[PDB]
Amino acid sequence: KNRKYNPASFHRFNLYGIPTPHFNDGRTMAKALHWLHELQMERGAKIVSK
Amino acid sequence: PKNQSERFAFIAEWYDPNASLLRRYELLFYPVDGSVEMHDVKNRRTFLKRTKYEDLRLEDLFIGNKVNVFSRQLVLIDYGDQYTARQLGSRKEKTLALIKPDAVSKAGEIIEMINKSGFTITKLRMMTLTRKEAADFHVDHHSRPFYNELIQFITSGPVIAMEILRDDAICEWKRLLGPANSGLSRTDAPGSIRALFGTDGVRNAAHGPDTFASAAREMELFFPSSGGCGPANTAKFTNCTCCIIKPHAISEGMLGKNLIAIRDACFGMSAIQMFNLDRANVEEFYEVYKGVVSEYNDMVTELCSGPCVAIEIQQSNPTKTFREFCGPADPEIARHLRPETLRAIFGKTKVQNAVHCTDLPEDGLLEVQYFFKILD
Amino acid sequence: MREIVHLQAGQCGNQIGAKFWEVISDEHGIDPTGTYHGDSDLQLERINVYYNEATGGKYVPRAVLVDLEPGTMDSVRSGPFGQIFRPDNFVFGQSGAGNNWAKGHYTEGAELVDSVLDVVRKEAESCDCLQGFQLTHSLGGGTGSGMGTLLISKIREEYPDRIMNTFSVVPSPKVSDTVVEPYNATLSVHQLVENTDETYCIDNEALYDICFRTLKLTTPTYGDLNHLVSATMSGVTTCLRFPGQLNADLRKLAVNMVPFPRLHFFMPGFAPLTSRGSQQYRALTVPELTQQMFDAKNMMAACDPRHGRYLTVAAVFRGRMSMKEVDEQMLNVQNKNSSYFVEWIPNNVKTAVCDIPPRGLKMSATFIGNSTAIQELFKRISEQFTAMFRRKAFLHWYTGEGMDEMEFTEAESNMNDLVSEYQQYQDATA
Amino acid sequence: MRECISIHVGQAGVQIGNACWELYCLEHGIQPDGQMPSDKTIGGGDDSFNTFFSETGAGKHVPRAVFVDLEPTVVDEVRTGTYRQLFHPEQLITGKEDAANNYARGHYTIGKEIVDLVLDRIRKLADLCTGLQGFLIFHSFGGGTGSGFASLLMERLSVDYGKKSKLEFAIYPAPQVSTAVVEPYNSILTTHTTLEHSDCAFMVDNEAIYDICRRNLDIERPTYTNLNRLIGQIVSSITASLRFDGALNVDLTEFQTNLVPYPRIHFPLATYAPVISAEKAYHEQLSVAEITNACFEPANQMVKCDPRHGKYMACCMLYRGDVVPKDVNAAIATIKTKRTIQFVDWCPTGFKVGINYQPPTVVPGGDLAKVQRAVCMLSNTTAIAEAWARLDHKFDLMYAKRAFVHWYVGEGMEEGEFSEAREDLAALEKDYEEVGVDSV
Amino acid sequence: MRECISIHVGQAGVQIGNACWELYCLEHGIQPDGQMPGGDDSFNTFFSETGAGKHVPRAVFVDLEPTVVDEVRTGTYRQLFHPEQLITGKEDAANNYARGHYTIGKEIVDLVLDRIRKLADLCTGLQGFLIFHSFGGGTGSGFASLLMERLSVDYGKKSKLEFAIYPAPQVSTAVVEPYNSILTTHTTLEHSDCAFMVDNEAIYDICRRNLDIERPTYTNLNRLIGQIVSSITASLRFDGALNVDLTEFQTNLVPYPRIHFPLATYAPVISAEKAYHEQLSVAEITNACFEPANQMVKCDPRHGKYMACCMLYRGDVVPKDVNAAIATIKTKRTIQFVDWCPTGFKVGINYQPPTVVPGGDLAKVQRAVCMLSNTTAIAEAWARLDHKFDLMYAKRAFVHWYVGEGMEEGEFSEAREDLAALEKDYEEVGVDSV
Ligand SMILES: Nc1nc2c(ncn2[C@@H]2O[C@H](COP(=O)(O)OP(=O)(O)OP(=O)(O)O)[C@@H](O)[C@H]2O)c(=O)[nH]1
Ligand SMILES: Nc1nc2c(ncn2[C@@H]2O[C@H](COP(=O)(O)OP(=O)(O)OP(=O)(O)O)[C@@H](O)[C@H]2O)c(=O)[nH]1
Ligand SMILES: Nc1nc2c(ncn2[C@@H]2O[C@H](COP(=O)(O)OP(=O)(O)O)[C@@H](O)[C@H]2O)c(=O)[nH]1
Ligand SMILES: [Mg+2]
Ligand SMILES: [Mg+2]
Repeated sequence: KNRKYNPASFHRFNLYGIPTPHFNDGRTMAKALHWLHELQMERGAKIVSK
Repeated sequence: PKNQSERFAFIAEWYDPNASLLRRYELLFYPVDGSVEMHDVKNRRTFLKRTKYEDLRLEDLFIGNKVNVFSRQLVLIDYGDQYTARQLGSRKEKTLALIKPDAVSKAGEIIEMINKSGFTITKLRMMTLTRKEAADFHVDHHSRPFYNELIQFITSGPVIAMEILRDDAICEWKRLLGPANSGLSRTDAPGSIRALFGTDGVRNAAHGPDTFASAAREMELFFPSSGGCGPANTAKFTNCTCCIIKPHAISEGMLGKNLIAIRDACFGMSAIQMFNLDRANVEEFYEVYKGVVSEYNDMVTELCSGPCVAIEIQQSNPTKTFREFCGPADPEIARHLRPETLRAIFGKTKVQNAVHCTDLPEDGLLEVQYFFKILD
Repeated sequence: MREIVHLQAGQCGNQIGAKFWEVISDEHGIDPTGTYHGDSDLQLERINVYYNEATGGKYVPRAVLVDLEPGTMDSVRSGPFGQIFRPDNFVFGQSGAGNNWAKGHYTEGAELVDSVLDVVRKEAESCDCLQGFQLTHSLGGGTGSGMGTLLISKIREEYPDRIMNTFSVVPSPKVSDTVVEPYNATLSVHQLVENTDETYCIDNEALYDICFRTLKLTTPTYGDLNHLVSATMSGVTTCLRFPGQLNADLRKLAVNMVPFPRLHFFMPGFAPLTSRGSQQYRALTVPELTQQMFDAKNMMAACDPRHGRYLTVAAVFRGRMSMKEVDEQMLNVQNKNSSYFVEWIPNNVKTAVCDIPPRGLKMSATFIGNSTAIQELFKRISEQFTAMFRRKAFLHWYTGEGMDEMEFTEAESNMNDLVSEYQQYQDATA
Repeated sequence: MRECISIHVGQAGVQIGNACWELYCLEHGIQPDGQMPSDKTIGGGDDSFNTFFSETGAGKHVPRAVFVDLEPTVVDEVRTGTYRQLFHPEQLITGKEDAANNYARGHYTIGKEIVDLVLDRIRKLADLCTGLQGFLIFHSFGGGTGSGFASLLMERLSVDYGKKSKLEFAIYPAPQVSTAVVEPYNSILTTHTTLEHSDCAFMVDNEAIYDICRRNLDIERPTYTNLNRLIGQIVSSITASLRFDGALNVDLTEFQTNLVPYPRIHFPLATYAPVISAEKAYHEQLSVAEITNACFEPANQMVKCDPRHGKYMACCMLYRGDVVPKDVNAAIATIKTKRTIQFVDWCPTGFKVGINYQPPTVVPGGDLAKVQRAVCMLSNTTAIAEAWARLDHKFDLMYAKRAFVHWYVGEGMEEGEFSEAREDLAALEKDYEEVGVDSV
Repeated sequence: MRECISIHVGQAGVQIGNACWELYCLEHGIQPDGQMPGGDDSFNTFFSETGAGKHVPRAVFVDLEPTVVDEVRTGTYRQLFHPEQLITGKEDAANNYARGHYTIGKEIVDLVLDRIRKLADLCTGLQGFLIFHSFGGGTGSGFASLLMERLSVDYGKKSKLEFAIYPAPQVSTAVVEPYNSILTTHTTLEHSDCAFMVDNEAIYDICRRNLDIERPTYTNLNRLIGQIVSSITASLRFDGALNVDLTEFQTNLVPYPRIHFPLATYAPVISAEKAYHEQLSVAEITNACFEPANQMVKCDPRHGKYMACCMLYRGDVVPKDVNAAIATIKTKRTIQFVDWCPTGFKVGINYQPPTVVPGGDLAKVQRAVCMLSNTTAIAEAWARLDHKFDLMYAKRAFVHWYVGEGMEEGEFSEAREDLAALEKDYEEVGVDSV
């Protein structure tokens, strides 16, 4: 059936589903095992009160 | 993925030092997700998966580029297919950008104006052309009048030489120049190089190539593909220190801005040239930094990751310490205490400081020599 | 002196082993190309445990990847650090076992074992003195769970004195992906208990919980399990490649982990697992470390230790500390948790401390323990294995391969033999 | 390296092959000529096409398929079709005269003329391939060619290659609708063939396809092309693990050992999800748990049966596309935590999970929308017994009067084999009854 | 998180759903396509987001005659709803509870149950099933009754709020309707947690007297119904100082299991011409809440005693003026509470003011209020209904349709006995122990 939906939104080739960006290899949990305080010091030094 | 959509390919070359043979490989790029692939050519296997490589971008996809792919310095030598040639690189072209000696002080402004108009600099060096080299440029002008005047002006200062790559570069670079007569250029439009800083037609800022056939003549005159560098470097190895504009600052288009911030600081700019050195040359230069700093290889990686510009800073002004003008090594402490330092004005992450400068005063001449005598 | 070869069998063993060679090579600063690209001197001293020197300073992994399906090789050859490997260590066949233990153990495995054994013989001879062997496989496959046990069976006869260690992946009843998974397991465990110095049981489902709750990743993949075990894999060997305030090696643990030769199954642990949010509120100290080892939301096994009393406990710590509290919290955790430790063994805990931290982190630790909790993981296996076997279900491939009915009855007897004396070791008086 | 050869028999096989090889050429990027696109001959280190095509000297790739029939028309339309140059003219094998719905005709008189030619051609293709995995034989139980010639071809193929695996896709006569009345006789007689000389059979009835495409795809007036696209999608989902890479690669031997409990029980049921048009996938978000539930809805089965009346002995999941093993484990736990789905006492673990990276493609002018994730389901359950029960009933109501027996007798087949095949099918039914019996 | 599914039954249900969903999309900002151009995921209680970012409602329109649902399919929100949410049956019950409960419903029972199954699977932690029907219509009686019967065992604990149009005491658009109303009451007795009996006639009187509209239509009443359900669910939809979920007001409105029949009231219902020169405040709107001329059920609460009160302010309201209002209301002899509830009040606070649809009737007013009053003044309407049913049933008129359908005849007497016992129970509540 032709439901006659909006011409500028519906089509057949556009992908209709929930993008779950997930990355199969070791990157995400590599950066997770990378503790952030070492990340901050690699970014640069930090400073606190006298 | 689905092995579909845009999947352009180039022909890679890698010098394997252990095997001591040049190996050619199939380089693959997927612009839809920015992912990379690579397969073996002769062995008929797969060299590298479809993994994304954010270090490799669409801006790096051109012939004669030194990209870094999984720590492999790759030079792309050929379009891997027909369809890569038609879409990626049909009309991108390379044209010379000489700046005549009058506007060499305005270079940091002009290079900024070059970057804003989308041009990408690939070759960069200041030169002192001989009279015979100058006559070789003006061969088309030998019959035409004012030949001696045109020769006499051009071999009277340290001529700037650039090569700019962009789509329709020859037409755009000539369009950015404006009319050759500088007085006419202001009446036409001040938004040109020859109008903002130009004075007369003889002393216009630039005289870029006109046609493809004319371009190919002059490009080999300045930047020889044969390796026989004609005009010698303008490097006076006297009371000098060297400054390396790191590749991360190059890509973000701060090259002209850093040059501006040096010239107004009353520092002499005797010598500036671009060197696309590899990792082995990086290790030799940073050999002193090996071990003292806890991030030697990260410091190594950045220099060879992209194109860098080395500048010989002449020592001048009543206050000469360019070492402090760069300031503290970490930009954050530079931002916190001494914001007037370049590593705070142009600061970034700790590694991505604005420039590298000599630390020990004695090492100034040695680092100048390594970058402008042997590598040059 | 102390050299380890890294045998690699099956698809499960390959990805874990491949991602492992990734993990250490940053800890030693070795490039995909394979040259030395580290900074410190210590970062390049003891590469000889895992790497073999080559001409010009090239370093090669000491591993033999084995699979019946050549496709997993192509998945391995072409990764990030894919080409670092030896072009002749890949020994592979044309047909897979299809998760069928007998085909890997008997039918197709008998032809590929010889080509693998020569390669390991060459690498065994290449180093002057081997400390031990290292091999990763799942117990629910047919290649690693199958032929791999045959590989271990032969190699003990060849080299009896060295150490054999394996990171066996154990199937979980709650999430199971093979209809004949317990059949392969009950045939494999009998191969193990006869021939292994030590074994760590790793369950995917425990990693599924750890990823979901401790780290709180929205969409974990199969790289989460491989990276977490690989970091654990590197932790147990850091005191070898690297000097510490208190030294240890595999045999130091091996003498002290195994009170009787039959009990060699262990549960792995890793202390600094914290979600990205949790990093904001945490002052890096050793008291929360021992807290994070001993809470069993950290075990990578699917057996709660509150059900089964702890026999022997070991925690190797990575990083530079002092130890007056790591002996105190040692003593602290033992005294007040009296009921969960065996009584005929006081001072149940053994420690190692290595001065060098991991990359990307200040403090780290790896926990291994022998406990009665593992007996829950075997008696659950008999609960489904007996269900299939009482009807002779899914039997006709194993029978059609040429073996009898007795081999299954012998495996369950030894499986029941293990847990019964294990149950005896739970119920004994000092 | 993996290669599987297609042996399509009869009109059903030929049309199925048309759809399937269209899908494969679209999947890999091959034009109807049989080349690479010239301007983008990228290709590279992946020879995923190798399992279905083979290179030649001219840089052209030929499918490893034989289309064999005894009536010229069905293959002549292919020889005049758009894929005329895709195939080798000797690969397309035709007979002068067909069997005309006669098992004895396709098995004893007309087939024997071209037996040797078909055997020589499959021998040549097997010689071209290096490491062979299996045969995919496509036919129907209705047509005389598709029953008898397939029967004898496989009878000789077993002794030719005893060990190579043999997957059998075939079309069952529907319970109520039918295009034949003599067909239950042929369907009874091929039971011995598909029982003794196979490793896995995938019977499909048209009527369930009718129901599904009018239920979800909203095609009130579909056709054999619409069936064939779906069936080819099933085949692509099965073979995509062999074709491309995956996180959990599963081969034909793997799903074989995880679907068949006993040597006489090799009849799993196929299921696909999501089969939906683009209008409907617009408003529904599709995810792994819900598509898994769609795999277990009894009204989404390719077979006119109720699996709730029976018990599952085995289930094989083939997830494909952007899928995550964590929601896979959540979905399988959710499915196990139900009472309506029963499992026999001797499979407390009853699943074989395969995971694949690339999502399926769609053909222009088809019925299926393009979605990022899809799943195929292969369920060995005991609810299929009632289909052969009704077939035995129908055969018996013929056989009490010996209707249409004179055709087979004049063709030259000894009458008692009808009764013998009935006894064999009855014994198969009793074996399924023993399977359903649980020792509580 | 929080979520409610809408299960509109019959023509009354589908029209109420039309108005309510129009008001919902205008409330949250949904374009008619479904795409977004206090609280972040405030739509998540009624919407399940797609991968593209579109938002789909959580409702299933069910009907036994496609002509109506068909106007929705031909409506602008054809881009909003999804077609298998819109379920239709070939032949209607034709004001026959018999047909709607035994003969025609069983064809679509399984389909609608499966659709609720899939929608509840989209739901993660479910809060409510809100259902709508009428006590006159055959389908809206029988199909709703059997649907609720199944839903009782398919969701044992889940709150199932019931909204129903009752036959008005004077104006009756049907003659067979008392039989269906008598029969349906067994389901709303044994299978509901709370029911919202409302007659059209009082709504007509209120909109005439206050909104100055001399010629209303179903849209006019339906907008007020949508406003009432919006006020009920806004505490769940957005943050408030004192949020009120469904479980709280069920806990605090039902004294005994047999007693779950509140009365709805909403204030102010005022046109802009009448609303410019009226300053509004909490005391005034609270006083308007208890005037018997603004009650949407044709009964006087002054003839009974309140057992429970559920105040729901909305807009610019402050707890101290709430306490002042509650003081003035408790200091009044006309309003009577039962002797066993000296404290009888629930106050909900909500930040955002009620929205106004263009082309509506209510003026954009900075503050509004809803009332759920549980009083014993509601048995009298059922007394009139039982009198009408008795003067029907003494003759056995129209019985033949139901009998030829095939229901047993004594169920009429059984339901009448149930209603009599219900009214006697309410008399027991009305009795005071003084
Ligand atoms: N799914 C599907 N089934 C088909 C198709 N064409 C024919 N069939 C089935 O095949 C049966 C008859 O066999 P055919 O393939 O048409 O012809 P045949 O196999 O050559 O047998 P003969 O006609 O006797 O020579 C019918 O009962 C159909 O159910 C098709 O295109 N798709
Ligand atoms: N307030 C209000 N009442 C309505 C509306 N639509 C229908 N009704 C009431 O519903 C009763 C009849 O039921 P309908 O909604 O017309 O249809 P039904 O409930 O499905 O019953 P059938 O007509 O037999 O199918 C009438 O007495 C009306 O008072 C509406 O839009 N607003
Ligand atoms: N931890 C981990 N387990 C894996 C990985 N890949 C596969 N597996 C497990 O291995 C099992 C399948 O093993 P299989 O390939 O049949 O083993 P093989 O027969 O030895 O090749 C699955 O149940 C997975 O849980 C991985 O990368 N990491
Ligand atoms: Mg035919
Ligand atoms: Mg109606």
